Amino acid sequence: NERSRQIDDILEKTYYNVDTHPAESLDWFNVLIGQTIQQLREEAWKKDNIVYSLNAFIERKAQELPSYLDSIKITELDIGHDFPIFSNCRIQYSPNSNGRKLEAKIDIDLNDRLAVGIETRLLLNYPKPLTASLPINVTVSIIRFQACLTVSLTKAEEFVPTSPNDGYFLMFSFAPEYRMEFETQSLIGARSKLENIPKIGSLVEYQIKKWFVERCVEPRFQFIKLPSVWPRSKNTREG
Amino acid sequence: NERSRQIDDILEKTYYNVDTHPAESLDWFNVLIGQTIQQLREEAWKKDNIVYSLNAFIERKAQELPSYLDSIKITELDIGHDFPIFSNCRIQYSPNSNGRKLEAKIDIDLNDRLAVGIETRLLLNYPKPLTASLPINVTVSIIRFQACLTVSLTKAEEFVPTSPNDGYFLMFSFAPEYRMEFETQSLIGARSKLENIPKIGSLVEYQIKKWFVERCVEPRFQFIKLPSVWPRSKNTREG
Ligand SMILES: CCCCCCCCCCCCCCCCCC(=O)OC[C@H](COP(=O)(O)O)OC(=O)CCCCCCCCCCCCCCCCC
Ligand SMILES: CCCCCCCCCCCCCCCCCC(=O)OC[C@H](COP(=O)(O)O)OC(=O)CCCCCCCCCCCCCCCCC
Repeated sequence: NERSRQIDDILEKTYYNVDTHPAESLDWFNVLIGQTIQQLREEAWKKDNIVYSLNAFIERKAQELPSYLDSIKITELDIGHDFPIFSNCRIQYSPNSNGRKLEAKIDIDLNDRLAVGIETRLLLNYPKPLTASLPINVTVSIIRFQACLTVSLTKAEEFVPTSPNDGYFLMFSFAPEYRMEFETQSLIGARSKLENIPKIGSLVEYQIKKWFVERCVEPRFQFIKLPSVWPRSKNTREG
Repeated sequence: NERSRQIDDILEKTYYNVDTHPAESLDWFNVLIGQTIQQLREEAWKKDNIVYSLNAFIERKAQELPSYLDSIKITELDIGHDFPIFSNCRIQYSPNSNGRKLEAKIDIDLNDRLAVGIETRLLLNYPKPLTASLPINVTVSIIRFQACLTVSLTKAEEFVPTSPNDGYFLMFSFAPEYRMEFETQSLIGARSKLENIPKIGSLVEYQIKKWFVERCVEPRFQFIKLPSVWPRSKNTREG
């Protein structure tokens, strides 16, 4: 009926005008997340675990591989050396729930080199039909990711899973107008003028953007189940 | 050896001086958490689930029940109508890891009434030994909780569980100098001058503080295992 009045209670009791209130810097979060990301990156063996799974993804998606190509395979992978900057955090009425729900809008900007080495073979018809050409390693890269991210912690039941719950979730999503800049080149440098190098670059860019839009871009949300932060002794540690 | 230099990389790349940098307001977080807390409170049946578990706790702790008491039992329970305000968020070198780890120090202030109704019986020796007196309902309350909270997201392995892992955790803890103000009274109001009403109040205050210090207060941390926020289709929803 009129939950929203209940909804304001929140705003009034947390000193958030929600219009007048200025945006907030979020820098401490940049730092904590940066710390976990550097931890994540310092496990060297991890990249192999990642490359294995990315090749699993490609195997599952093999039928979507263009006809001129015999095979694609990730051989090397760069996870970068820079961190994602979150900024400009605004609370707004989620657009649009008729004031039922509150969400945070956040700016995100990542300037780094993330790269994949891709061993590539062509599907030729000479001398025999269905001949796999000699391999050629192509490095494909992302060099900037800028986006806007709405976040909230809800119970769901207002949102239905697309392709195959009780509890509380982190709901997040990106506005469809995101910037994701790619860059493409041969591994060798004498191979740089080969015909299919940009073809590969654009394939990969396409797929990555498609994966992304299918999972995180409005009107699609990620719904990630949260644990209780209630103090329990089985979670107690010291040092 | 000198990871810390690796540690600075973070600070330099996230524009955090860590000394000069000012504290940050955190209000959006107050709002999101307030939203989940109001959601948590709008399930009416939930309080019964809570009271059941609190009576389970008391059953487990029954041997610690003072001699003059026959039995204690929670009958009613108030979860409050106000929200916890987080503020003043500083990033600091965790004290002290020799610069290895970074944590956030946060102020927290809750002004609310949280209450429990406790049906209480005395253990008497007249007429017979081990006689349970008539019951009396005592309401015990917390009316302010002010504390300082260090938080970080680590991998552990530097911290060992006290009383009965691989992955990444939310680590949080409170400084030992916390404010937790209690208040105590009879349910009826003609029963207000009964001898054992403050005795009960102080028992409950003691136990609650003890539970708290045993779980969240330095040098003890809560270590809560986090899920991957990596976009996977089994987590994708829409509306
Ligand atoms: C004076 C009475 C005040 C009212 C206290 C309850 C109302 C507020 C607390 C919310 C409901 C508490 C029970 C919810 C948890 C499910 C039941 C359960 O687990 O009990 C078994 C649990 C034992 O499980 P075990 O630890 O695994 O052995 O026992 C308790 O949790 C007893 C809790 C005593 C009352 C808590 C006092 C609340 C202090 C408020 C400030 C604390 C900040 C802590 C930070 C939280 C976020 C970081
Ligand atoms: C051009 C090449 C750029 C390099 C791309 C990888 C380097 C950065 C990504 C980090 C490592 C990626 C794999 C880690 C996940 C484990 C493997 C896996 O799950 O694959 C199976 C997974 C399929 O699992 P399913 O969704 O359950 O079917 O497939 C993928 O995840 C493919 C990912 C394509 C490459 C991602 C492009 C990175 C964009 C960076 C900005 C995206 C922001 C997203 C927000 C994150 C935090 C909120």
